[PDB]
Amino acid sequence: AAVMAGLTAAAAGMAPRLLAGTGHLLVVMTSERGLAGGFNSS
Amino acid sequence: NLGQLGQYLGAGLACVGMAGAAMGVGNVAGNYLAGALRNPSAAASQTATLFIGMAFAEALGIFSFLVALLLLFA
Repeated sequence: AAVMAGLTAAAAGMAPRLLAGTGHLLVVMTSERGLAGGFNSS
Repeated sequence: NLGQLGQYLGAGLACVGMAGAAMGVGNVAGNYLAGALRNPSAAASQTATLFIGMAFAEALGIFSFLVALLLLFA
């Protein structure tokens, strides 16, 4: 995070790079096994 | 005859002076091209600056032409 905040401070403009600004995909992290109350429900 | 030899060689020396002018202007021009690559969106600023910057690079070449024409035609 430190190095990333330094590079973005001096990142030419326009045109930068696609991965820092394009110009919806939902990723959902859940358990495989249950018995974890409302962990996965929430 | 003799006097005209002075004048004629002066015209050549004046033409030699232009070797620099074309170089300097070239420098200016090349920066424009490189700048377009980085920021096509700033072509507005680039185009405006093209005129101003190019004019300056030209002027001293024009003044040399006048001097050459003086040496050639009195």
